[PDB]
Amino acid sequence: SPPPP
Amino acid sequence: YLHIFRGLYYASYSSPREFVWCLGVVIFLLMIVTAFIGYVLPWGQMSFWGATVITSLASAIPVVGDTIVTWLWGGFSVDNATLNRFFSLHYLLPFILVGASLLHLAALHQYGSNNPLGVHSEMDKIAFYPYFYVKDLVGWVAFAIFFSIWIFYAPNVLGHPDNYIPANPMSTPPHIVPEWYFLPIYAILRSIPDKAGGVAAIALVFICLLALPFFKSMYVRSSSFRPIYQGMFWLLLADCLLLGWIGCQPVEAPFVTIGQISSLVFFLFFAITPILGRVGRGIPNSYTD
Amino acid sequence: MILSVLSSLALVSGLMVVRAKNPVHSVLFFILVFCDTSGLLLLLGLDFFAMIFLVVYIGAIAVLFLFVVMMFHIQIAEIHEEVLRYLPVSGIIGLIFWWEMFFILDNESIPLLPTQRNTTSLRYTVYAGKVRSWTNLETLGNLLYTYYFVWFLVSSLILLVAMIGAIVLTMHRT
Amino acid sequence: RLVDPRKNFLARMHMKSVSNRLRRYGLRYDDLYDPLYDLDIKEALNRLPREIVDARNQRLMRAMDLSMKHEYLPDNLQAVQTPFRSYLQDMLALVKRERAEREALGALPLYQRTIP
Amino acid sequence: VVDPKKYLEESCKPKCVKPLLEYQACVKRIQGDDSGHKHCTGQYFDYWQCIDKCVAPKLFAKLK
Amino acid sequence: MDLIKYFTFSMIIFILGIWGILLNRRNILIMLMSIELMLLAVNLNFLVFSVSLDDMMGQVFALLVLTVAAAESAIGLAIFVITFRVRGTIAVEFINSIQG
Amino acid sequence: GISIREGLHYNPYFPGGAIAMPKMLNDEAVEYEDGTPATEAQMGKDVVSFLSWAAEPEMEERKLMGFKWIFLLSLALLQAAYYRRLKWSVLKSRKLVLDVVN
Amino acid sequence: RYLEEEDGPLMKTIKGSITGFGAGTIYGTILATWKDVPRVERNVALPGLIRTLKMMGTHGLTFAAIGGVYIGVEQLVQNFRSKRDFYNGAIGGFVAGASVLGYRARSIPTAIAAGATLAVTSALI
Amino acid sequence: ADEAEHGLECPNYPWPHEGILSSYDHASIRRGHQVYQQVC
Amino acid sequence: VKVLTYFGMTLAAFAFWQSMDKVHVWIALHQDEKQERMEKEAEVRRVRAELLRKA
Amino acid sequence: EALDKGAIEILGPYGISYTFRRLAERISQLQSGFVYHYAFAMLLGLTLFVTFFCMWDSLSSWVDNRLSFILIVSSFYTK
Ligand SMILES: CCCCCCCCCCCCCCCCCC(=O)OC[C@H](COP(=O)([O-])OCC(O)COP(=O)([O-])OC[C@@H](COC(=O)CCCCCCCCCCCCCCCCC)OC(=O)CCCCCCCCCCCCCCCCC)OC(=O)CCCCCCCCCCCCCCCCC
Ligand SMILES: CCCCCCCCCCCCCCCCCC(=O)OC[C@H](COP(=O)([O-])OCC(O)COP(=O)([O-])OC[C@@H](COC(=O)CCCCCCCCCCCCCCCCC)OC(=O)CCCCCCCCCCCCCCCCC)OC(=O)CCCCCCCCCCCCCCCCC
Ligand SMILES: CCCCCCCCCCCCCCCCCC(=O)O[C@@H](COC(=O)CCCCCCCCCCCCCCC)COP(=O)(O)OC[C@H](O)CO
Ligand SMILES: CCCCCCCCCCCCCCCCCC(=O)O[C@@H](COC(=O)CCCCCCCCCCCCCCC)COP(=O)(O)OC[C@H](O)CO
Ligand SMILES: CCCCCCCCCCCCCCCCCC(=O)O[C@@H](COC(=O)CCCCCCCCCCCCCCC)COP(=O)(O)OC[C@H](O)CO
Ligand code: HEM
Ligand code: HEM
Ligand SMILES: COC1=C(OC)C(=O)C(C/C=C(\C)CC/C=C(/C)CC/C=C(\C)CC/C=C(\C)CCC=C(C)C)=C(C)C1=O
Ligand SMILES: COC1=C(OC)C(=O)C(C/C=C(\C)CC/C=C(\C)CC/C=C(/C)CC/C=C(\C)CCC=C(C)C)=C(C)C1=O
Repeated sequence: SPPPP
Repeated sequence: YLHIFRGLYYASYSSPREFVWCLGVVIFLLMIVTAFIGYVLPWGQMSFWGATVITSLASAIPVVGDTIVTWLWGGFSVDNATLNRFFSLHYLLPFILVGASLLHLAALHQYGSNNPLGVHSEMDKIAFYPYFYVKDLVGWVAFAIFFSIWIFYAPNVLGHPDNYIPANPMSTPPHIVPEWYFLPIYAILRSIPDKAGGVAAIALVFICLLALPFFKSMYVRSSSFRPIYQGMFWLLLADCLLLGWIGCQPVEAPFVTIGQISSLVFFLFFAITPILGRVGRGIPNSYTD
Repeated sequence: MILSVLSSLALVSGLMVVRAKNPVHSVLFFILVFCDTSGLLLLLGLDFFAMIFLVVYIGAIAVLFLFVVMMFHIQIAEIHEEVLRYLPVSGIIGLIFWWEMFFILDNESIPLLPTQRNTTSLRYTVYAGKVRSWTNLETLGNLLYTYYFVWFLVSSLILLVAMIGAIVLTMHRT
Repeated sequence: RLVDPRKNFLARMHMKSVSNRLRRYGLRYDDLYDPLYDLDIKEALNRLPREIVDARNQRLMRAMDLSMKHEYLPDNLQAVQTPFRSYLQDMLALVKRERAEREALGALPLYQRTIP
Repeated sequence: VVDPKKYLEESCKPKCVKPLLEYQACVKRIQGDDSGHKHCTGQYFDYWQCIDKCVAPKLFAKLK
Repeated sequence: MDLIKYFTFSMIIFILGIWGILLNRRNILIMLMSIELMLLAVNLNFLVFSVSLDDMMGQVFALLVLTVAAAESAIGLAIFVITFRVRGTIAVEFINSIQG
Repeated sequence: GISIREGLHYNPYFPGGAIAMPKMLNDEAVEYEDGTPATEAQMGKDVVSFLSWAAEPEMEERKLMGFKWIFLLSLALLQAAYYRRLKWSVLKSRKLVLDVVN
Repeated sequence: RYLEEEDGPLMKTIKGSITGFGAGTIYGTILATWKDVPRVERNVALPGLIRTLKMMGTHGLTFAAIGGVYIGVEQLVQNFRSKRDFYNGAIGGFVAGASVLGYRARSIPTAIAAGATLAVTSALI
Repeated sequence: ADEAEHGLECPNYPWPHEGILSSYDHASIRRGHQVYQQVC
Repeated sequence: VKVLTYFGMTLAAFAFWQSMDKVHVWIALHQDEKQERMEKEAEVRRVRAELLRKA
Repeated sequence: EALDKGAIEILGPYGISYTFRRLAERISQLQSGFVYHYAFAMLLGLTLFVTFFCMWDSLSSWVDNRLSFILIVSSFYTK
């Protein structure tokens, strides 16, 4: 999953 | 042509390389004139009749068109004066082409080359020699094989047998066409059922080519990230190939309608690209992460 | 038009035979198909065959099927399957059969196009055959037992085989 | 709105196509914005923090390396990419608003493009 | 002796029966004048295009 | 148009039987029912032809074919019954042990 | 239904079908020094061979040159590909480590 | 014995690609219907249809490739070489078999087998 | 008119000088030259 | 099925049979052209057979 | 080693035995034990019969016999 902003 | 279509696919005409594209357009005009007057020199049937029509093009101007035609001829018809002046021009124009190409290259090195991603490239640049030297050498040898195939085994396939007949000012051949590389312009010319309209469409082709870099566009260059423009690119390529094929056909049904529609599509490319840029300016605000 | 109605009823009822999830329902639709067939037979003037299709197909054969299927108490899990993935294979096989086999008579039996003229007046009547008309029943009975009696008796042998087989395969005497 | 992917399925397919293309290279959509295209982009880039610009330049170098090698990012690095995570559009809009304000009051522009 | 091209042209006819029959039908249909404008050039051309195509691969083998 | 309409009726019945074979891979009772549908369609074909041709042979054979259909259904349902009795189920996975 | 005016001869190959040339390749119109039977087809083929040589007398030299130099240039193309890839391998096989993730 | 045609090598190749897509679609339909459905797909209809259509398309694609490349190479051999025999067409059979069936099979061993087989068939023709 | 204007198309003949390694047939050239000087 | 579903299927089938009627009319109307095509092809085949038998 | 026990064995008894074993293996699997497969085969054979032996009139315009038998064999090399 992409890292949180 | 392959060069111009690389430039169209990667949007190499866009800022800051507008001057590069404009110099290229000037170069294309010089190439066309040079090749045409060169084709007149053998003085075959094709040469004489093509020279007749191209010098006649100036008659589209209402008041001074005839005087320009007769000044270009050096007389009341295409004759020895036309051939002799066309020879001098043919020796001269190649040197102007060399100078224009040098200016083209200098304009391109102002900012450097565009790339297939269309992005800023300052972080990953390498020296021309030897890497792109050896890559261009691969290209040079492949081109040599291609050219040699044409020279040694099919030397006359890209030409018409009519030019092996000496010029006869009395009889126009039943089929009268320029070289293949002029055929799309031929088709655009003949798609207009009007002298002045045809000449104006020929001029409008180069007007659109020159105005292309100055359209307010989106900030994305490469077709690799522009699906709609990419598709429009592959439609324009098909349309240009169709215009070339149509130019080789006699002026009769169904080819008049097909030529008209193809010319319209060709101009629609240049009409639609600015709309695409204006609309796509809003993409980063509408496609949120 | 009437044949369009009966054929539409037969088409829908047959699809229900082959597509109903419950087999008892399939047997009942089968019975509707035989009723429609009997209607067609009445249109052909074959009233004996029209009645016999009711007596034998519905009255005896379908009753046998219903007795057997009802006592089986089939659960749908044992016979369920999705048929969406058969649409293509049925499409080719059906089409090929459709294109060949609904139109096989067209070249041999070309239809008479109905015109805007009364052709009914060109019907020629022979009264000689109308003095003593035969029913379908007596026309069939004139032939079954004398000129084609061997086939009749072989059919009897077939029925005897059915009786023997039914006993030998299923009988469990208390 | 016809550009909104939440309403137009054509816009949704467009966005998905662009996102897949960007993900293959590890690039963000804002990475496609070049400081040589417009002087306003150059100004906005200069106003951003060093860390943002450093990450942009690193992503550009990685993408150029992949492009040179004819290879895409491994699928595991593709799973963690954020193609439309924005860092530039707000700054660029602010820069454009400031330039419009300067022009509306008759002031000289703060920067100009050189004539090529 | 006898020219091989004509002999081959006659021997290639069974491969060109359909254009030949169509040309014959056209000739029959225009045996009436109608101001001398009817003709059978297209059918003639179809028949001879088939005959020439049949003859060409085999002519040069009999020539020296 | 009468004869083409009578023939296509029987023809749709025959095609329906074929489709019932094709669509019922887990349901062999319906497969038997589809076979009866085909037999009914053939019987109808004989009767229609008898009228069209003004000939009695189609009618004699139709009656005999009805006898065959009856015997066929009787024996087939007996075999179904004994298969079910042996297995306790009619599912097709319990009648696939002979193979190769 | 096609008529030809006097002084012209029908020939479907000629555009328009009416040519001012009369038929000249009549059987045995020439005599051959090698005893080749001079049928119309034979003389047609021979005269076309002569005309084709006349139009392109350099053809044999051209084809020999073409075969030789296309073969040599193909070898050169293989060498050029090897050269380019040798010079570029240090770049194409390089391992690049950067801080950035997304 | 063979004078019922109008020919045209480009038409030959195009029509061969179409017959091959005809025959591959039917073949994929038959293959898809013969097989069972996965146990996790017994209660759902759509994915079975999707898989059947995918098999149809894949087999149409590969059979069109064979049916086009075969005639294309066959005609491109009897045009440049300008001869008619079973040798032209055996080369086409070999290249079609090798190329397509080894792209699908992902095995050089199998390509040379498929090309060999396809030649003996065209040769027996 | 329509088709006669362009004429009938010529077939393709297997000329001995056709092929990437095919020469002229020089005896045929000599025979053709005698045909030329005697008829053409 | 629902009773209304059966009725609607029956209506669709009725439409199908009327369409089939139109198809049969079309096929009947084209008997003459098919005969003409058969005759022209028979003439072509007979001419080819007679010509090839000449040799 | 390269010939007698090598190439001649592979394009001979060793290879032949291998292939005919794999093919007998595949043909045996078609006798799947499912009555539905056997009915489907009969339907397919009936459809083939009608298609090839009566509906091959117009076909010949698009179709050739060469391609017919090629695609047949080519089917063996699937999956
Ligand atoms: C102007 C007047 C206005 C006032 C009058 C209005 C009157 C009202 C309208 C009439 C009724 C229409 C509405 C029907 C009921 C809808 C309401 C409802 O609740 O339905 C629930 C229903 C749920 O199903 P269910 O009844 O509860 O049963 C559940 C279980 O299945 C039960 O289990 P089961 O075991 O009993 O059954 C197993 C299986 C049974 O399996 C099946 O039945 C198969 C389903 C697919 C049927 C395929 C076509 C069959 C019809 C034959 C057509 C010709 C075939 C030719 C093929 C051979 C050729 C080779 O179940 C199913 O699969 C159910 C599927 C039902 C879908 C039916 C779709 C029919 C096809 C329609 C095609 C339309 C094309 C039009 C043109 C046609 C070409 C001419 O869902 C639906 O809404 C579908 C029905 C609606 C469509 C069907 C009616 C179509 C009629 C179209 C109008 C006529 C047009 C032509 C006019 C011609 C004029 C000249
Ligand atoms: C000039 C003529 C004028 C005619 C005027 C009349 C026109 C009537 C138009 C009606 C259409 C509009 C309907 C509007 C909606 C009505 C409201 C409503 O539906 O509520 C009703 C409501 C059920 O409605 P629903 O909500 O749709 O529920 C349906 C299922 O529950 C759903 O549950 P499921 O999904 O699980 O389905 C299971 C299945 C149940 O399983 C089944 O198998 C259904 C039964 C089918 C076979 C049963 C008969 C075979 C069994 C042997 C019976 C004895 C045979 C010998 C005696 C009879 C032979 C003459 O249910 C069905 O499939 C029902 C489908 C019905 C198909 C059979 C009826 C059509 C027969 C052909 C009629 C021909 C004329 C009409 C067409 C004209 C041309 C267009 O309750 C009732 O129907 C009352 C029950 C009384 C019905 C009596 C009908 C006659 C029964 C005795 C005769 C049996 C043979 C049939 C005639 C044979 C002729 C030779
Ligand atoms: C991709 C590699 C690098 C780039 C090279 C490009 C090569 C791809 C092909 C490009 C298109 C080639 C030109 C397309 C049209 C040519 C065909 C044509 O116009 O017809 C001519 C015919 O075209 C040819 O003959 C093709 C010749 C190709 C050269 C093949 C000879 C090879 C010699 C060396 C062998 C190389 C082996 C390399 C091994 C490593 C004329 O025919 P003719 O009947 O009038 O004359 C008969 C005589 O044979 C021709 O002179
Ligand atoms: C010479 C001029 C021609 C004139 C043409 C007349 C007017 C038509 C102008 C439109 C151009 C026609 C071609 C446009 C379609 C191109 C094909 C396409 O874009 O489809 C993409 C699919 O996604 C889409 O783009 C569909 C979007 C539909 C349009 C929605 C409009 C809203 C977006 C507006 C943005 C405007 C600016 C966009 C800049 C790109 C491709 O997906 P993919 O390549 O990423 O991967 C899928 C494929 O299977 C594998 O390659
Ligand atoms: C009918 C004539 C046939 C021969 C024609 C001449 C030769 C043509 C070229 C060769 C064709 C066959 C190519 C075979 C390639 C090798 C395939 C292979 O993998 O070999 C296996 C053995 O199979 C063969 O070699 C095939 C033998 C074919 C011999 C002939 C076939 C049967 C012929 C007779 C029946 C048909 C008669 C028709 C008559 C017209 C080895 O098994 P493995 O599992 O150990 O392989 C592992 C692999 O190496 C990777 O590790
Ligand atoms: C005699 C004709 C020409 C010559 C010798 C020439 C030369 C060059 C060279 C050497 C380059 C850099 C390397 C490359 O990109 O390939 C270049 C780039 C370029 N040329 Fe030309 N050119 C010519 C014609 C044209 C024409 C006709 C056009 C357009 C109408 C054009 C537009 C461009 C553009 C836009 C670039 C930038 C490419 C990029 O950065 O991606 N040129 N040219
Ligand atoms: C074997 C001997 C000859 C050969 C090979 C030959 C060749 C040719 C060729 C190639 C043409 C060009 C046709 C065209 O324009 O398409 C031609 C035309 C012509 N030939 Fe000859 N020629 C021969 C003998 C003759 C002779 C003997 C005469 C006169 C007696 C003649 C008179 C003409 C004329 C008048 C034309 C032009 C006809 C027209 O344009 O309508 N030729 N010939
Ligand atoms: C059947 O018809 C046709 C042809 O025929 C076969 C053709 O070929 C072409 C091909 C021509 C094209 C595409 C355009 C040619 C364009 C130009 C601009 C050439 C015109 C220039 C000429 C004649 C020489 C320029 C003269 C100069 C500069 C005078 C010098 C004076 C001073 C230095 C003071 C077309 C369109 C055509 O439709
Ligand atoms: C090992 O991988 C796999 C395959 O590979 C073999 C498969 O495809 C199949 C099985 C699928 C197939 C082959 C369905 C096709 C069946 C047909 C054609 C039914 C016909 C009956 C039989 C037994 C074949 C005999 C038919 C012949 C010889 C043609 C008719 C006869 C004449 C020439 C007149 C499966 C499951 C599979 O997993």
